[PDB]
Amino acid sequence: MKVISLKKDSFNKGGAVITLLPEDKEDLFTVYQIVDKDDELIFKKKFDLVKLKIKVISEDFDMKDEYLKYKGVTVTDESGASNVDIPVGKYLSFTLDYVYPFTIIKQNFNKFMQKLLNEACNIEYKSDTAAVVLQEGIAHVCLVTSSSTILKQKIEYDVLKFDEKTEKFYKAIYSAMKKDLNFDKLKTIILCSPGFYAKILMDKIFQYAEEEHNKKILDNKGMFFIAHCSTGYLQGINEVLKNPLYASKLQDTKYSKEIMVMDEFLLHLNKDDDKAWYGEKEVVKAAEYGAISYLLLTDKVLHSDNIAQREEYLKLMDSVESNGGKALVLSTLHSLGEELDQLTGIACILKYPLPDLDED
Repeated sequence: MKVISLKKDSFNKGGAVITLLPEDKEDLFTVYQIVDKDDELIFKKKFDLVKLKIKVISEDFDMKDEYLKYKGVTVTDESGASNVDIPVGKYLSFTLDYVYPFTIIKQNFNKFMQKLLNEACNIEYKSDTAAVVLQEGIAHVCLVTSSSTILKQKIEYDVLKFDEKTEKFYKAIYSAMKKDLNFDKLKTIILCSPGFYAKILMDKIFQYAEEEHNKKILDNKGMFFIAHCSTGYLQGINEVLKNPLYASKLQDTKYSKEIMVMDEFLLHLNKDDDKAWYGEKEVVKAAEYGAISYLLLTDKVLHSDNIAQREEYLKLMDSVESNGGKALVLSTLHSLGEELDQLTGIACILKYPLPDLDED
């Protein structure tokens, strides 16, 4: 994502004018979480490219197809900056492309949407993925984009045997990781190699973490994924990424924390624990007692038509976290989010049982 400019208001806290350029399919999903019914879009269409402007009435979104089309009606522009000689009220659609920026004009831009919009501009963390590709005597610490990979540091210098040389290797590779990698932003870390190196590196990183009591790693073994590839050079990473035997596992690391929380949530729910609830009413109540350890929301529910509800939900996240809980957003592009959606899109795990939250 590229943001060209972004102007907010004085008198209207939700007001913004955003000019941006989506660059890949993930950007299409970001955009989708921002544009609301009744926002206006100014865009270029070739049907010579002219500037047109519509008020959004509905949309057509399909992740599979890299497809996002906004449908609305032309509005008047006495500016002459767009919709020149085109009549007010005309039906018009805008299918996003990766070539020309367009402009969103919104009244209800919120702090959550801005985060999303920003995270989508961060070019090396957009996909939350690092990798270390190893061979003997050479390891590359990397960040992975959806098109490239970024060499972030190079390290160089029977295989299962202890050596003074190889010990300084791994210890180096591991320090070049906590130095070059924001473990607080990453959800996947591929360790891959020919032979045993990736696995040895994995074991080492974990020795070292236990030693330093480094808890940002230890508390997150879920993000690590060891894989095989032919060589210790950058091409290896792409082998892993393109390899179908690693597809499900690649996803399971990225949603590792979500898999846990959902497991834990279903655990309580399937056990009449009173420590798990779903429904706006139940969760709103729960929050009132400061009892929520996990707040669960779908991304769908946070950019709904219901601005009151979506702001309630947004505060609810501030509330729960300020009270010592965690809040997470479940991708509705995947089964966990789909699942939560079936339970109204909002749910919670409580710190301690609370009965009759559904009773009035």
